[PDB]
Amino acid sequence: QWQEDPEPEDENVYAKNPDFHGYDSDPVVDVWNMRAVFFFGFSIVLVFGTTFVAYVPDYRMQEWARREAERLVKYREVNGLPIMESNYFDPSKIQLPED
Amino acid sequence: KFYVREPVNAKPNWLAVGLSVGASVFMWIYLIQTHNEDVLEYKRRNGL
Amino acid sequence: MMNGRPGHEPLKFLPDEARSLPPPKLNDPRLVYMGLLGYCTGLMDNMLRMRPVMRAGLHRQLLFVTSFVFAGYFYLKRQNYLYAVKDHDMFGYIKLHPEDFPEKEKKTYAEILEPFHPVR
Amino acid sequence: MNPITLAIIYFTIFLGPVITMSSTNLMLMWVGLEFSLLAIIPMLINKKNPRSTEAATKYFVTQATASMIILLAIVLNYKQLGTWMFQQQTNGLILNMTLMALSMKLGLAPFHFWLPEVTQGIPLHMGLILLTWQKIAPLSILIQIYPLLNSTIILMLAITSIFMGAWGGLNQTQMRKIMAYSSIAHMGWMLAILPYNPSLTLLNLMIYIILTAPMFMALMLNNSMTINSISLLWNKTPAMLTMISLMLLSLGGLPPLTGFLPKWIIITELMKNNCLIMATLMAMMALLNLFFYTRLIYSTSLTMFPTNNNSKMMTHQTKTKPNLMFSTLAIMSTMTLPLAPQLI
Amino acid sequence: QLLREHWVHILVPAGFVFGCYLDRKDDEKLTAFRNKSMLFQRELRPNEEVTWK
Amino acid sequence: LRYGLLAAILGDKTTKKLHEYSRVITVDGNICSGKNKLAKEIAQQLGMKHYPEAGIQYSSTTTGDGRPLDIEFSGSCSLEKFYDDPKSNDGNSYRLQSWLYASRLLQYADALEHLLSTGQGVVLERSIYSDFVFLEAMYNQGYIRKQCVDHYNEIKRLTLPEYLPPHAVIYIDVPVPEVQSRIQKKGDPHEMKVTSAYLQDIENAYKKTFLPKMSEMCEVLVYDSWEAEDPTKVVEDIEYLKYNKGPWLKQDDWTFHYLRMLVQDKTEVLNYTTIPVYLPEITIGAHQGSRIYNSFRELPGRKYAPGYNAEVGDKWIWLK
Amino acid sequence: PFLDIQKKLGISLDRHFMFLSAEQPYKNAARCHAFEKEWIECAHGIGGTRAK
Amino acid sequence: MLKIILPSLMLLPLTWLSSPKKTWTNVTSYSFLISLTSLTLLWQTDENYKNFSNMFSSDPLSTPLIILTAWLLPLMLMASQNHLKKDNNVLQKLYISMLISLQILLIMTFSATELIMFYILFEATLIPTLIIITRWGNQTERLNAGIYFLFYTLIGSIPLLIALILIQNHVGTLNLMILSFTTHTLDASWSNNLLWLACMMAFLIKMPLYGVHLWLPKAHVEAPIAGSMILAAILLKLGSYGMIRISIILDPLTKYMAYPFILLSLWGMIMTSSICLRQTDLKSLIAYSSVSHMALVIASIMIQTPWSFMGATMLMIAHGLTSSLLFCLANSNYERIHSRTMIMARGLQMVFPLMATWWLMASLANLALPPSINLMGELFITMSLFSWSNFTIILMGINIIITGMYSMYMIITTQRGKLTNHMINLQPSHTRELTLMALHMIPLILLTTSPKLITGLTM
Amino acid sequence: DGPEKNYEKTLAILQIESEKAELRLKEQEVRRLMRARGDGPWYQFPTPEKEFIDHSPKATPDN
Ligand SMILES: Nc1ncnc2c1ncn2[C@@H]1O[C@H](COP(=O)(O)OP(=O)(O)OP(=O)(O)O)[C@@H](O)[C@H]1O
Repeated sequence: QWQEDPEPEDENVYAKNPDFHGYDSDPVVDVWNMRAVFFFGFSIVLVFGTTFVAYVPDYRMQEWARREAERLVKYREVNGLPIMESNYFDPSKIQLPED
Repeated sequence: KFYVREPVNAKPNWLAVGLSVGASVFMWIYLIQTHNEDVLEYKRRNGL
Repeated sequence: MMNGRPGHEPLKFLPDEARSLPPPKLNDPRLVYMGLLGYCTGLMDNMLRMRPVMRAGLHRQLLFVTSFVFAGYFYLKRQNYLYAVKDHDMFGYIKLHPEDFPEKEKKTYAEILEPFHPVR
Repeated sequence: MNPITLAIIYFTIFLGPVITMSSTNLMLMWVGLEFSLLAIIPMLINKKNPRSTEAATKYFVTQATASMIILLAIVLNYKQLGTWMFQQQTNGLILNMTLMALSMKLGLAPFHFWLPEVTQGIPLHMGLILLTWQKIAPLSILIQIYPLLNSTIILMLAITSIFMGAWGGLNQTQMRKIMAYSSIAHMGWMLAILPYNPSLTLLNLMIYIILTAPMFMALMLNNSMTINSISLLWNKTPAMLTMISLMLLSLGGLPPLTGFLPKWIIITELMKNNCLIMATLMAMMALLNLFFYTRLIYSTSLTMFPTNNNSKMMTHQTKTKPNLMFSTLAIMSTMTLPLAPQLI
Repeated sequence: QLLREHWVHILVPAGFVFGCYLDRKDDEKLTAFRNKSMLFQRELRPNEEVTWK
Repeated sequence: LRYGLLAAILGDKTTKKLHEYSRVITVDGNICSGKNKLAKEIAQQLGMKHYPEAGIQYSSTTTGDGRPLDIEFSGSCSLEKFYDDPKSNDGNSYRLQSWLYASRLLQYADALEHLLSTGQGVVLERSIYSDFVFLEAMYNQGYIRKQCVDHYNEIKRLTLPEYLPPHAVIYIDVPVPEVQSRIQKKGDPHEMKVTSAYLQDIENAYKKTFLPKMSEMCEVLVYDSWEAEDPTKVVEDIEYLKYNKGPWLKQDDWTFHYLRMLVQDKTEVLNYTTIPVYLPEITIGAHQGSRIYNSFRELPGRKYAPGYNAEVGDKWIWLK
Repeated sequence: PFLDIQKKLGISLDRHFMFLSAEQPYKNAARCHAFEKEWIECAHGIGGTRAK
Repeated sequence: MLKIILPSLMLLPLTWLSSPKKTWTNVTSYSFLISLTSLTLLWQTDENYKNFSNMFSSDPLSTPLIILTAWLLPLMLMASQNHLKKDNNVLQKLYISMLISLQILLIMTFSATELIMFYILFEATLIPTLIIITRWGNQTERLNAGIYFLFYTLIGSIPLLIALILIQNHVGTLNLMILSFTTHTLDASWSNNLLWLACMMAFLIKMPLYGVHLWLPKAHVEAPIAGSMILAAILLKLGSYGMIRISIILDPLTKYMAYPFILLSLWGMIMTSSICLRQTDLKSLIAYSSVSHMALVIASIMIQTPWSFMGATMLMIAHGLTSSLLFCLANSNYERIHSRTMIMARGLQMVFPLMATWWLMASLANLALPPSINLMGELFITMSLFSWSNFTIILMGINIIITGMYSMYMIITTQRGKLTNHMINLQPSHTRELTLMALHMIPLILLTTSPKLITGLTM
Repeated sequence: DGPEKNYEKTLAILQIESEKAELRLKEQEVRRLMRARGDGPWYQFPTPEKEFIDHSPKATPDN
């Protein structure tokens, strides 16, 4: 045979430090890693990011679009205009060819 | 611990230290003065 | 191709015309990148020779940084000069040969009829 | 070798190409090539074994014929025009014979059969010089006459070099032959573009040298000449695997490393002249050039092989061999792509 | 000032500050069309010198 | 200034250093024959230095603090386990044999580094030219599989011709019962349980192979016990040797130079021993090898090059 | 050339016997001296593609 | 963006200069903070997109991928913490450096303006992945897996370089804003159909198509975990992003050069989900599910409608989260049994009654649960395909059926049943690997609460 | 800051890259013309030196 070490058998953790969390062997490091994870991941990211994202105004110009739509249907139907004509541009400034 | 075979790099080579440091200093000095001279000549040729 | 350019000096790193170009800043991102390359060079030198890292050869590391920056300054100056020369000769040729580079006059999207390609 | 002899021989090696550059007469050009020839053989044959004798004989006998063919081209030009310079309005046969002989000198396919043999027959140094410094004057000839070469065999030879270098390095367990087939492929990339902005040929040359020299040093540090010998490097000197990996992945051109710049910009200037499908073939066989580098770097850096009992003595003792230029050349390769506009 | 095993906490904040400075430098570099776009093009207010910096 | 071509040109040549007793001299013999007691007095009388027999731990002693290391760093081998279990499946035998060949090889290299550097002579004992004896003994018994013999002889083929042989060899002979009783009166439970055919095959190997092929290049001085005692007579024989008939005569300053350079670098010395010939008795696997290498670089004095260890007490580390 | 070290220093190691109309040892004209001189004096300032 | 990728670079010295005992913690916390500061670029109060320089931009297609890439890093980093805990500290730190390099390069990809920047970065991503798969995989097939995963990509990507180079020589800029406003209709010749193929069959390999997917199971099955997270979460989406960017310069050829690929995607989606119905290996089951999902994204991008691009973005992000979650859930058992065979351990929910809820939610994400950004994507691309052709729902429905089947079968034959009483090594749980699943699922719930963000260029 | 910043910065970037495109194509056509005909500074391939001709009186008149 070729002189390798054998397989180290199945470790159990909770024998040593039964308050093990999943991070390290030192009981202090596990605590100050889980506190770090929980705090920095939940309490600031998943909270303040939700707040920031919820209090972003007019995301992609949505509320503005509704307000403009409202005033424009108002104007168009007050002044008897055809609401939302069937051609974006006017032929006043479009040149087609012949034949 | 205290080596049975005394190495080469036990004590420094203070010569190489001084040469390296003086060379770096001379490099930076020539660089800053050359930079000032080039800026001034750029402004002198291209006017202002 | 620019070797046969008239007045081209043979083996002249920085002709006197290049002194009319503006120099670099000395804070350029590429010169600090070269300093970073020198620092990593010293670090790798120490790693290869079974030495401490960020602790051992501070005179060597400083020398690496300075050599890299002090070379990159002049090499970048030369390259700036060469690209300046490129633009210079290109402008001169278009100005001498306008019949080949005519004053084109383009149209608007009202007069041209680009074809429609539905998705459907 | 005593010092007087080394001085003489290395001066001659340095002066061959230097005469070749700073000479307008093609005949002094030939003289420089012959100094490079003559002075190399002593150090090829220094260890005095049958492998070295065979390598030196093959080198000599292949390079002498190429030299005679170049001299024929030169003498035919002198008869035609009464000058010692390949002008325009020379004969394409003269120019093509010159190209053929120069390809035999470099080591390009289908004139490649001698380079891996010779390289295996000689130490790691004398492979470095043979693959880096001897390539510089023969390339200088072509660079000085680039608007006179036929753009057809220049590309067929490049394509053959690409294909054959890739396929040969696919199956070489010996490293001294891997380096040779890499040389063949990179000279192919050079020669393909040489009629098209020969500045890029010198770019690829400098990149190739800067990659190969530290690789040869890596092989020198433990006299590694085989995949199984370079695999015993996670024990002997394991601080080198990072640089070896990045250098191999630069050689087989991958983007974030500067060894992709020459292929990329070559493809650019070749697509600027409607040389499209040739560049496609070249770019698609560079992948096979990359495959055996990947196999190698598996074997040495990612899947650590079995070692021996006697390799612990190497761990007891200490080393001095890294010349402090391995670091600079390995880091200026593999990390200089963002400075590529200053390289071009 | 003993046993600074905690100075490394300045590297990432330093990176953030430096990145914000560089973005500031870039939008200083691109101060063209600053009030020349056909959409806004406002005349400067009585105490105004630049419109968005 | 590390030695090199520059030093040789400046004038640190070698032939200026040799005076008369600038001699590689090896004393050989069987397991207990009086080698150290004789070599020590030769070195005292003539002005050489004694280089004791290279065991499992010569690299450790000539490296670092110069202590013994745990047996998994200084090999994986035990001599006791060879005497009490010579036909193991665990290949302790050839592992030990090859480790000891490498240790004798480094020993000879250190010796030649000292000789050519200083001109001072060197007394060895049982050098790399006499290590095959124990291999042949093991292989005549069933203590080795033949592939290990090919491995050993290949490494020998690669390593031996690069070095110069000794000037003289001093093989002191003892019959097998005499050495066996001497072992009995030595005080070792493990050497006591060794056979007589092993010793007789050592003796046969010596007398048949090692003596004539070295008489083709060296001055042999075969003595016996009654002659091996009183080293002064052996010394007085060494003093009047005509050191002809060898390759030392055809050596220039530059041959000495390149030998001195090959010998100044122990990695080039031991490279051809670390070859990847994959015998199960010599291979140690990646997991175990990595564990050993890490645990070795986590020792005092190791983890960095010699001068660059502040945990020991080195200094000016930020300025080397 | 590749490295114009001669033009750098003004020397002429080889660039003065490049053709026939070039300093024969005693002033003996080579044949086609006039023709080569005239060709060369036409092809000066110009380079290559236009001189051809 | 610079304020996002400079701190990401500073995370590397933070690794190398910290203590061995205070390196996972610092880098994890600071990675969470990078993720936090990667929300400034969701401040889009307007229709015009966010250009910070000639280099960097950020559209509503870039930003979710950016945020997800910055957000995965802490999760990869904590999942990678049980294995390679007994590894030497330098080896740990090398793993960390590779993951951070992935983060940086992928952000640079999704933020890039030019296509060549995107190319060199899309290919630089190969080196960390290959190193992770090969040096830290547990089995011996990792080498062939790395070779496959590298060379499929390179084979596809060399033509991409050639086509980009052509486009530069033809137009001059290769920037995406200018190629948008200056795109000439194509003459519909073979010389342009080859261009279409060269531009597309690098991304289609990476997504992947069903004709070419053999790299993805071999890699997912053999990468340790974090490689699997990335390879399921954003490396596949790195092809969809590229298709959505590059298709604008290929009209009208996409109307007829897309039939083979839509068709391959649809039929091979059915084939892959049928494979998932019958597969001994759990880590392969997740992978074939990823193929069966990304095929819809292929077809959707080929159709090039607003609904379709939209649903593609939704499915991209949703699939990334839930697939990373499922790979974590399988790794949670693999760290104990050390077997990928699923029918080995089949009677959990006794010992792990809380992880068995994360399992359930991960599967319900996988199958079409309506209040979820998975079903929104799947439904909208189904509607796009029905508009395209009414006869595609016949295939999408078969997929829906099989996709309920294999997911519920996974849950049942892994959790439900009788406990394998011969497994004393089923340790209770890790707070770490519970927080993992929580951090994978809480985003899904939030994004379901507000999918206005998770749409793309078209909404 | 506001929308004007983004809008006008985009306009700046657009003029920059448009000008770059213009100049790249211009450089292509320039190199094409200079190489097809040596009217320009580039691609002026070397000719024999003029100053190394001997103009002195020879040994024969009809030199
Ligand atoms: N190459 C080898 N192979 C196997 N065993 C060896 C080898 N070399 C030495 N040994 C063992 O090491 C021991 C060394 O004893 P050695 O012959 O050196 O005695 P000594 O120390 O010289 O003094 P004395 O000869 O008086 O005992 C012996 O028992 C021998 O078997």
